[PDB]
Amino acid sequence: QYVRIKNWGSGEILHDTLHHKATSCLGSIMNPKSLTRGPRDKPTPLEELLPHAIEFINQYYGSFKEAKIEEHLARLEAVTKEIETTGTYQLTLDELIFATKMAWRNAPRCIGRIQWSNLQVFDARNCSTAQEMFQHICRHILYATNNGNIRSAITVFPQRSDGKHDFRLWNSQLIRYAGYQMPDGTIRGDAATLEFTQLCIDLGWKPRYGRFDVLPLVLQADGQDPEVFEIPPDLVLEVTMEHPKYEWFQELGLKWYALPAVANMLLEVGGLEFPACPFNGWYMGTEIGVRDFCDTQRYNILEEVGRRMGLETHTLASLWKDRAVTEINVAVLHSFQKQNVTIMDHHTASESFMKHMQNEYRARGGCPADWIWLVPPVSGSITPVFHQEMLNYVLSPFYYYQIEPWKTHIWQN
Amino acid sequence: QYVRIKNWGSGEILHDTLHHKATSCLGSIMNPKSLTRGPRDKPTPLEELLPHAIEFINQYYGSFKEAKIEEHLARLEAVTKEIETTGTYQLTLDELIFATKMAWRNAPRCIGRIQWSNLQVFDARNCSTAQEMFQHICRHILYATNNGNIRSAITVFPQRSDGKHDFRLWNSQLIRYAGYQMPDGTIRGDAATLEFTQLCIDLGWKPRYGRFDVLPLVLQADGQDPEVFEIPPDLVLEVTMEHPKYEWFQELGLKWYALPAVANMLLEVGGLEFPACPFNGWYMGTEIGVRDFCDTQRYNILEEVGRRMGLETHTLASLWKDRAVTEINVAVLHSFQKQNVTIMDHHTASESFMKHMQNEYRARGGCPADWIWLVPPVSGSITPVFHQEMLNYVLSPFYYYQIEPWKTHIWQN
Ligand code: HEM
Ligand code: HEM
Ligand SMILES: C[C@H](O)[C@H](O)[C@H]1CNc2nc(N)[nH]c(=O)c2N1
Ligand SMILES: C[C@H](O)[C@H](O)[C@H]1CNc2nc(N)[nH]c(=O)c2N1
Ligand SMILES: O=[N+]([O-])c1cccc2c(Br)n[nH]c12
Ligand SMILES: O=[N+]([O-])c1cccc2c(Br)n[nH]c12
Repeated sequence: QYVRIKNWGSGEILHDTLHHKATSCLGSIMNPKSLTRGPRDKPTPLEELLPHAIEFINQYYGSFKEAKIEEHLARLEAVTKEIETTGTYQLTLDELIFATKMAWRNAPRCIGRIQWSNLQVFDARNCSTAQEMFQHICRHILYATNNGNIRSAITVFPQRSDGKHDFRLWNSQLIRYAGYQMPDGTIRGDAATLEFTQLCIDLGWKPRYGRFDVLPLVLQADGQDPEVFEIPPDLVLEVTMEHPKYEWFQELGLKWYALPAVANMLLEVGGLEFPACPFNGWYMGTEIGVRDFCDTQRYNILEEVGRRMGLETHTLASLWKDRAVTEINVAVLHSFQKQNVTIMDHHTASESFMKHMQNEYRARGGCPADWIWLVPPVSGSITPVFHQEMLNYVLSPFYYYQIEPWKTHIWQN
Repeated sequence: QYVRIKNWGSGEILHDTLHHKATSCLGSIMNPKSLTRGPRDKPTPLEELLPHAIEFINQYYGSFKEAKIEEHLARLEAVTKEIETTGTYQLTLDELIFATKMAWRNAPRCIGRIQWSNLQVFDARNCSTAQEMFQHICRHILYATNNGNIRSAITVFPQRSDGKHDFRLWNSQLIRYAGYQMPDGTIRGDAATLEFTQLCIDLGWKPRYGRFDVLPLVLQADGQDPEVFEIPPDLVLEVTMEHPKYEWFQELGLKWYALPAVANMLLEVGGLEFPACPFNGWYMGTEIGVRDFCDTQRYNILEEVGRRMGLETHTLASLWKDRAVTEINVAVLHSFQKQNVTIMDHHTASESFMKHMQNEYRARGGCPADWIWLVPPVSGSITPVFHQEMLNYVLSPFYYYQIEPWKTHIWQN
């Protein structure tokens, strides 16, 4: 019938029926196969493609306020013919737009989903070369940034045909800092991008050997070898970190790019797969302040900010780590707000998601949600999301992870 | 072969093989059936009991440094005879001790598991009346408290025979505060214990209508009706909350009991079930400071502590909630330390668990772990546990949840 869901903070109860439409214990696995859509060397079998296509065409037309039956049946016929005569089909622009938003709506790990219907779509399915890709990605970055007034957008490249002509971005994110394995045993920049920074070098990128060196776009088009392209500095907007009280904070010489843009995910819709569809929204403070700046595998600036504050950084029970991390978060929020760059704190983000969740249950009886990702990296139980029981399931359309390109790519020269 | 586990903070990899011995997507469900062992009206079927018994007897003897084969085979024979002639069997004291520690060792939701081998066991299997139960529980509380130098202990009551003579504690925890639905629409005390506080009243308990009113032990013995017993105040040690800087903190008039003792769980071992086996360890600061004091469904003192600090408690982006919660945590840790009562901060707890996890993988190739519970309610990613991929599975011996007694109990008079 349905699965009962309870919120322990407010006591509210919800009835999840949406999970019945799911596709298919692995507790806290980061990249499980269930969330990964790998490569192919052959086209999608027709017996599989068609049911998926029809099911999507039904979902699309069944989403209008007032149904348009005539067009619905006609699209059903045309789609079938297209598959019969070409082996695959082309989505109409409206269907693609609808698909990108739904896939976002169905992202279990996204806290910003209340914004799902507000997405700019850049149709780059006609694209054919890396240079054209690069031009599209620049247009994206420029539009999305909007001089600090960040706008959510997505750029869709040509769908996978036989799997040997995949368009792919080798970058994890569009804008991302380089990480170098410095001489003195240390690490410079972003330690998370170590292996990738090297790959860029192995392809002719000039390592400016620093701290906040924006890495280059590594683009693969039509299954061909990846080409390195440096991002025009004018396009990369950054925020300089300043604390509203600790003047010594700017002495840390920290900053971060204002554009969070996922670049390596695959968009699945109606049997079709889009191995290249970079998308972005805006930042949530804790991502920068807590994960980027404080993870030990990242910038790891925690102890340092502790000392400058004069905390007993040698006694854990003093809760010094709790103290520093909050000041860093305050810095981030203050800096973005001052420099007129869109930012959202985790508390406001949570309430926003909660409101969204409630809208989703009223609108379609469910909201796929991954508690482990939806709960902020700090002040967990202080946010409403923590007390909300959730159901994690994979719907369609959906944004899947992909196997890293350098592991499967067959080189030409 | 095995499941690969990775820690994203340190990069370490672990191979989980222990999950193969497990008994048997529900994301963040609080009380799932997989963790609940319900009631019975008939004895455990022999075809089921015996394999479970033999398997436990093998585990027990197979845990010694140097095996004692002779005794092992003899116990196997005797156990079989006992089941053949009585329909069930009695654990030896050593086996029970071993079982209680293993079940703790196998508690996926416990962060304090590094202490698993340090458990005092009180054999109360000979118990037969509520008065005797009450006396045992008092001896427990007194021993465990040890005048602030908290000691981990467990008291085992008679095992379930036919399910119609179950020994059960109706209390969630041994020491717990009452919650009253005051006149003025508000709530007094602990809002979590509302329904239960009433039940105590419906059984003759005198509602002292306050804030920190220690509730009474509601004991069910031999399947008979529950009897109410007030806990001797001298036994209940408490800590008064004091901030080392904000002198106005004591004006809040807050405190908390120093003894965290789970009272409603069922111990499962070798086919046998113990519906009454209260146990305790020591507190982890955030439990009191964050959950008990700050959950909106609990004491909800967050805004109040914010005001006293002079924070913009009307602007979420100011991160005022993050500020208050940390001071409360500092208060708790400071108070317990000052009053010489055992307490542990969440940072030290995490490192402790991490060390434990590593010992467990080296010792037996696994450690059942529930990430959702193991990660502190604040400073999530700041703790090592957050970056540790985990596997959640149910082993045996194990501590299960039970269906609340008032929902299934058949009243006599
Ligand atoms: C408008 C503001 C948005 C905010 C504040 C937001 C925030 C976030 C956050 C905090 C995460 C977790 C990231 C991490 O920890 O690695 C996330 C994940 C995700 N978001 Fe959103 N998001 C927004 C817009 C979008 C858009 C426009 C899309 C897609 C059309 C999207 C798709 C996703 C997906 C697929 C993930 C998973 C990424 C992964 O698994 O690594 N988000 N987002
Ligand atoms: C020595 C110190 C110990 C510490 C610091 C510790 C701490 C904790 C914490 C923080 C939780 C989560 C509680 C909650 O959020 O409701 C927990 C759960 C648990 N602990 Fe430990 N524990 C300790 C000892 C013990 C002992 C001695 C046992 C049993 C023999 C035990 C059994 C469990 C079980 C079964 C749970 C799950 C409770 C539930 O699901 O509601 N703990 N413990
Ligand atoms: C091991 C664990 O799954 C991993 O470290 C997580 C957990 N929660 C997360 N939540 C978010 N938002 N982002 C993340 O990267 C992670 N990583
Ligand atoms: C909904 C969610 O499962 C619930 O609120 C949780 C999550 N994490 C927890 N973790 C601990 N330690 N204790 C808890 O009570 C909970 N409750
Ligand atoms: O805001 N964030 O922290 C954040 C993190 C990771 C991916 C995205 C996207 Br797409 N929008 N916002 C994001
Ligand atoms: O320390 N704690 O926060 C805590 C919470 C809940 C149950 C227990 C036990 Br048993 N020991 N410590 C506990």
